[PDB]
Amino acid sequence: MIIPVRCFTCGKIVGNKWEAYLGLLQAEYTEGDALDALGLKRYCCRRMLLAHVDLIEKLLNYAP
Amino acid sequence: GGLTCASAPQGTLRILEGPQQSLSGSPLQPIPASPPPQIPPGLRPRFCAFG
Ligand SMILES: [Zn+2]
Repeated sequence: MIIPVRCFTCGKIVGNKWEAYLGLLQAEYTEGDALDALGLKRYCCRRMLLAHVDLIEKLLNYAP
Repeated sequence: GGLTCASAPQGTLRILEGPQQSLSGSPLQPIPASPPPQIPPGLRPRFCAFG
């Protein structure tokens, strides 16, 4: 639904790299370069953003 | 002055309309076969040890 606040495997906090991730992808950067530029070294953190599906943007579209 | 049976027909013709076959080219697929999954060029390590 919404970005997890901390990575499940190592509790690294990834809940503040969602908008930065989206901004570096709009600038032309690959998902690899983008996840690198955010400080996500070990692949347990990289999967936390790489495979996130933001469904809070589709629920926030039905009437109040 | 009536109609009488005449001589038996000597043959029969059966007509049908038919078109012909073209050359065998056998063009199986636009982009054919199962194209293989493959390596992204260079790639580079995306991880390092500590120290
Ligand atoms: Zn992690």
